[PDB]
Amino acid sequence: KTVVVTTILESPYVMMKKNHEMLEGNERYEGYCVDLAAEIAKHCGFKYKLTIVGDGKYGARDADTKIWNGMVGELVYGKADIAIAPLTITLVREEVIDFSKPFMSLGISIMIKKGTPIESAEDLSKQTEIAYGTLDSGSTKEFFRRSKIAVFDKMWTYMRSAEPSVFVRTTAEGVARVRKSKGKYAYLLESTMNEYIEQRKPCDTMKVGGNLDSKGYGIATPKGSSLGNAVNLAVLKLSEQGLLDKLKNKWWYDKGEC
Amino acid sequence: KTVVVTTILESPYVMMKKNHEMLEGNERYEGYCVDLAAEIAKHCGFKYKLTIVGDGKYGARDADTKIWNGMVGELVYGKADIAIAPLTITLVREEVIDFSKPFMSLGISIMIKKGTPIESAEDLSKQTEIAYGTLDSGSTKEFFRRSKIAVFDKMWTYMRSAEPSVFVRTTAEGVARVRKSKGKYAYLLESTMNEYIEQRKPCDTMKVGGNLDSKGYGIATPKGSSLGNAVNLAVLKLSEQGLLDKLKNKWWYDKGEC
Ligand SMILES: C[C@H]1Nc2ccc(Cl)cc2S(=O)(=O)N1
Ligand SMILES: C[C@H]1Nc2ccc(Cl)cc2S(=O)(=O)N1
Ligand SMILES: N[C@@H](CCC(=O)O)C(=O)O
Ligand SMILES: N[C@@H](CCC(=O)O)C(=O)O
Ligand SMILES: [Zn+2]
Ligand SMILES: [Zn+2]
Ligand SMILES: [Zn+2]
Repeated sequence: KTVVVTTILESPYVMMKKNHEMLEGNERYEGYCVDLAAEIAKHCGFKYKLTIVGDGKYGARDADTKIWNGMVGELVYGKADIAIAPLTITLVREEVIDFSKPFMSLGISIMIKKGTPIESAEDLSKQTEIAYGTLDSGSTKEFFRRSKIAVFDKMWTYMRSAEPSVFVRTTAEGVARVRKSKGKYAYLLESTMNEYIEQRKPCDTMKVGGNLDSKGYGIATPKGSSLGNAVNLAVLKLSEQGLLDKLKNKWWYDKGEC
Repeated sequence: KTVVVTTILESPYVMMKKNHEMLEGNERYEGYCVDLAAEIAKHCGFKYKLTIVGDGKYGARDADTKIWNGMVGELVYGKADIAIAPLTITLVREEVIDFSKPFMSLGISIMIKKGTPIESAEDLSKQTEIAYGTLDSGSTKEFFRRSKIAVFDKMWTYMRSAEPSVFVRTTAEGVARVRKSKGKYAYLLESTMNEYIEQRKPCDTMKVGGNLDSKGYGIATPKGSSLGNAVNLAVLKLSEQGLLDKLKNKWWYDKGEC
C-alpha cells in the first residue's frame, strides 16, 4: 500500500520545482521536507505519494463545531496517513494526533521591513503606528490567544480586534504584506521561515529580536498508527547521522542570495 | 502507589540543599529537575520519591555483558518508575525506554579555559598540544564513538587512544581539569552544563564555537509504562505556559555570578 503523505506549500519545505508540469508525481516537488519524506520512506520501507493539503492550512479546531482543519484534520479524519511538513508540536494537537521527536527547532519571531523602528515584541505592544499579525489556523496565532505574559496578551488584545484584519491566510501573504507596506506592517512567524526569507531577494526583510518561545516541528501520524514507532526511530537515526543538519544547510544557507 | 523517581547529582539540575542533613525525603534536594519533578507530579496527580542513581551514571550498555548501567539501567531493570534528569534523548535509549518530548535543548559543545587558542572542533582535531576528552557512560562519548563525520571520527580516534585517559567520570571532574590545566585541556560536554559553568566563579572558562549537534533532554519511563502519556502532555503544557523557560532562567542566569 502506498502511504498518503499530507504536506503544505511552504518555502523551503515544499516548493513546486521550476520544471515541474513536465515531471510526474513526487518529482514535481523539492525542498527540505521533500528530501526528508524520501529518507523517512527509505528507512521505514514504504512507498508514498506527496499530496498538498486541500485547504492549505496547518490545522486548528473550530471553536463552535470542534472540527479540525488543515493537515491536522487530514490525519484526524483519515484523509492522510502521515504529515511531513513544518508542523508545530503543540499540546492541543498532541491530544488528537501523534508527533515524532522534533526534526527541527524554531521559535516565534518578528519579521520587519528593513529600517522599521522596532527591536522587540515589547516595542510592537507599546505603539500603534505599526500594525502586526500572524497566520490563521496555525500555532503562532494560538500562542498569542493563550498567552498570559503581559506583553503577549496586550499584543493579542490588539490583533484580534484590529481593522482591517491583521491576520493572513498564508505565510507568503504575510511576507508580501511586510514588503509592500512601507514599514507599517510587521509579521509574527516562526524563526525558520523568517531566516529563510531574510536570505532571499529582494533582501528587504529582517528578523528582529530573539525568539518568543522555543519548540519544534514533528512528523505527525493518526493516533495509534502503525507507522508511528518506525517514523520516530527513523527521525532519531537521521538526526544522529547528521542528515538533518545537512538538509538544513542545503535549503537555508547554501541557498542564500543576500 | 508512590512513584520512584531516579535522578542524578548534577548542578544545577539536582543538588543537595545546604541543610539537607536536617531535612526529610524530597526536601533534601534543590534544582531545576527538583522543581520540574514537583510540577510534573502535581499535573499528573501522583506522589513521588526522588532517589539518586546508585552508580552516578546516565546510562550506557556494556559492550560485552549487554547490561545497562546508570539511570537507564534503573528504568530497564525496574528499580525506578521514571527518570527526571538531564537525560539525553538518543536512538539506542529510545529502543529500550520511552522519552517525553524534550523539556530542554542542548548540543555537544566545547569548554576551554579562557584564552585557549581553539575556536572549533576542527581546530581541536588539527592539533595535539591541547588534549581533550568527554564524560564516561554518556551520550557525548557515544556520539564520538559512533560518528562518521570526518572531524568527529578523527577526534574519537585520538581520544580513545590518548594516555593518560582524557575521559572523566563526572562533569565536575571535567571542569576542574580544564581549570587546572592552564589551557592544555579542553572539555567536550553538553551546552547546558557548559553555559551554567560559564556563569559561576571563578569565571575562567567559556563555551567556544557552535554546537556539534542538536538534541534535547526528555523525561524517561520504562517501555509501555502507564505514566508515559500523562508525563508527555504535562511537559508540553508547562512548556507552552512558559514554565520551562522560567526555570532555566532561575537556575542558570538569575543566579549568575559572572
Ligand atoms: C516541550 C517541547 N520543547 C521543545 C523545545 C525545543 C525543541 Cl527543538 C522541541 C521541543 S518539543 O518537542 O516541542 N517539546
Ligand atoms: C531528532 C532529535 N532532534 C532534536 C532537536 C532539538 C531538540 Cl531541543 C530536541 C531534539 S530530539 O528530541 O533529540 N529529537
Ligand atoms: N508551523 C505552524 C504554522 C506557521 C505559524 O503558525 O506561524 C503550525 O504548525 O501551525
Ligand atoms: N546528558 C548526557 C550526559 C552528559 C554528557 O554525556 O555529556 C546523557 O544523558 O548521557
Ligand atoms: Zn539515510
Ligand atoms: Zn466555525
Ligand atoms: Zn503547575
